[PDB]
Amino acid sequence: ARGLKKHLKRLNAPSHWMLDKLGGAFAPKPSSGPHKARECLPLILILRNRLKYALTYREVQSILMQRHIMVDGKVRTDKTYPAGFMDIISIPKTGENYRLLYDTKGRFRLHSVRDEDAKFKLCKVRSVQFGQKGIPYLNTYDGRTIRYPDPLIKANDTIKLDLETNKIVDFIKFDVGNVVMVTGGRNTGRVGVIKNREKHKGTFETIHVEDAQGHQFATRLGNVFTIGKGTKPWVSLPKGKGIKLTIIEEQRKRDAAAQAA
Amino acid sequence: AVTLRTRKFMTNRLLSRKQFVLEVIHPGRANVSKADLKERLAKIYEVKDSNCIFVFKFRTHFGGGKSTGFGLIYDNLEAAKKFEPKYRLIRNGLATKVEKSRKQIKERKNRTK
Amino acid sequence: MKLNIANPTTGCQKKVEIDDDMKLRNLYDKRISQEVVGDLLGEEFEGYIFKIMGGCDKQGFPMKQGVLTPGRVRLLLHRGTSCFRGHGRRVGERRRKSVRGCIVSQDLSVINLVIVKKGTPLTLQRKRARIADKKKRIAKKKSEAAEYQKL
RNA sequence: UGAUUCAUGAUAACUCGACGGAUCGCACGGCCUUCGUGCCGGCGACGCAUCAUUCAAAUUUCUGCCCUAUCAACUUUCGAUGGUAGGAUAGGGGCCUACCAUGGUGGUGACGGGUGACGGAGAAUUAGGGUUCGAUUCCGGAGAGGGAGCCUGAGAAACGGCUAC
RNA sequence: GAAACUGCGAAUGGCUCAUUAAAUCAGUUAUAGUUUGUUUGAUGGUACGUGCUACUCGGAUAACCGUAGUAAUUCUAGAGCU
Ligand SMILES: [Mg+2]
Ligand SMILES: [Mg+2]
Ligand SMILES: [Mg+2]
Ligand SMILES: [Mg+2]
Ligand SMILES: [Mg+2]
Ligand SMILES: [Mg+2]
Ligand SMILES: [Mg+2]
Ligand SMILES: [Mg+2]
Ligand SMILES: [Mg+2]
Ligand SMILES: [Mg+2]
Repeated sequence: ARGLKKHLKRLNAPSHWMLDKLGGAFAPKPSSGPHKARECLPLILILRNRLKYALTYREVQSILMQRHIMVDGKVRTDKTYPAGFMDIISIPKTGENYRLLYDTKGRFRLHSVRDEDAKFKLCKVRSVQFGQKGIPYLNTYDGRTIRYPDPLIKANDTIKLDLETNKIVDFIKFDVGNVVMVTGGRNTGRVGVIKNREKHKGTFETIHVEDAQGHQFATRLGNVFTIGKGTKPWVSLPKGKGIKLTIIEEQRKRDAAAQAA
Repeated sequence: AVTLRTRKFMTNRLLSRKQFVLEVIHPGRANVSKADLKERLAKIYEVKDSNCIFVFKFRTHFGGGKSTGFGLIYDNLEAAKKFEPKYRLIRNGLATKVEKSRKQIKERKNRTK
Repeated sequence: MKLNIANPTTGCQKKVEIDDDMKLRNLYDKRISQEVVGDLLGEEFEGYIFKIMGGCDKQGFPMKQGVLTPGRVRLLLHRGTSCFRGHGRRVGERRRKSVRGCIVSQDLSVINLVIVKKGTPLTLQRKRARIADKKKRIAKKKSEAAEYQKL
């Protein structure tokens, strides 16, 4: 190709969008933004698909041009805007607030939060280093660059960021013994506790994690995102508290729930 | 005797209306016309104006005596004019239509000045 | 063979005809923008000094300055200049066009010549807004560099 | 950082510096110093430069491809393999130039030839193992009658752009 | 508000499978070997003043108006404005 591609064909769209294969030839093609477009959830799907607030393409545009939807504290009128993990979507007109979090099956879910727990987010640091005139600054994994961080915050750690003041308010030091929610691979959605980290010089670091219900698993460093200090997490969990289960467990769940109805 | 029975029904303040699935039952009838559906719906939802009501995508289930479709109740005439497509308003009688002819629709206008 | 006459100093223009040999000896073998004495064009032109610049020929090809040959050259010339004014033509586009040379000769049809000689509050608010932001940028600096300085 | 003369800072100079807002919308609304659109001051639009991010590309490592030996040597002066210094490029690199060395591939099939050969995801038949197919809607590549050269632009060697044959 | 200048886009999409057999391509790497309009976050002094808190405002072109050429074309020349 002689340049950038602007269409996303529906069969090539991410599998966790759950777009149906006969519903057209194209998919929304998330615009560039603070998330990598293969791990984001555009606003078209948040409004039209999940929340069923709109029935068509153009209805979503009619919603956005009216400045209702607010993403992480600012009003975003772009229709394919790449909202992502741990963002907040707010509709003040309905006074309703959602944190984007994973479910155990690896798909984004809009977990309702309160207005208290919507003025802040958590963000993992990509790196820390100096800038022009010796000023230190840190990178997040969603584009944000903060200058003059606490000189302790190192790479791969977590920070709490108030949306009002837009500065840090606390942080978690990435290390063994903290709760972490996996954001990639087959284990995405599963929360757990860091039990082991094994280094490998020249390759990816691997993390070994143990769920609260005992199930043990592992991932690589880039796919782990600490939530809280100690066993208690700092943010709300969705319908399942990040606990993966076998297919037989949910078969039992359906049939056992089929006797009360 | 026809009945009306709406489901999956939710009021949104973003587009200032309420959406629902109509599941009219008409034992003995062929099907319910959308105008009569409009009228009947007005007197369960008391709309003061039977022009903000829209119905579409009706199926008439195999075997008869049952029809489903989608229903929109607005709260203004203004909201229905901004939040509804033109052809739907034309169907409800709030607008008028035009046509096209594609040669010289732009082609020879390109080339004079 | 024909000549469009105009004067900007008043704003007039009209075209006239000549087919006399000796009437056009000092018309030929001379270039665009070259001053020509009106004495040869006739007795009706003394005091007038004519400035010849432009005027196409048969087939409607103009002249270009700098092609010193009464020929029909083929130049690859950029869009927007004289003799090529292509519209709907993709900035960066060039054409090889046919044009006649600068030196007036017999092969030309019509000459164009002229007559050298006849015989607020808003802006101020915007400016002070920009200034009031330039100041608070360094206000923010001295605030934010120092909160980190004492640590 | 697995790893850097790293990030980054100081210093001495340099450049005929791409740059560092002469722009546009509604809203009004505190208060006099000439009480003078008066001192202000907001919410936005567009635009300049740097870093990071995102959208990507370009090069790139390892392993893997059908038939043919009635195709056993092939490449190398003229770049073939490597070295040094350059030039060019967005950048690595014989990419190209100068000089120097004599290498490099090959019965584990090089080089050549055929392909009615774009590659893959896949398709048909399938006890198992297999055999054959894959122009075609998804991914990657390539082309726009055949070659070649370009301008514009962040991005094209573009063809519903240009120039030449 | 038409037209017109300015900006942007037209390098995506669509079609085809000719050339191409370590080539493309697939899984897997690398950039400490680079470019990246745009999105998003952060950021921005000194232009000369002998650095002692800023120092003035250009001409010219379309749309228009008008005289033409050529058999001809979003082929084209000259003049008056802004
Ligand atoms: Mg294409
Ligand atoms: Mg898009
Ligand atoms: Mg060398
Ligand atoms: Mg070199
Ligand atoms: Mg072929
Ligand atoms: Mg074929
Ligand atoms: Mg294709
Ligand atoms: Mg091409
Ligand atoms: Mg053909
Ligand atoms: Mg071409």
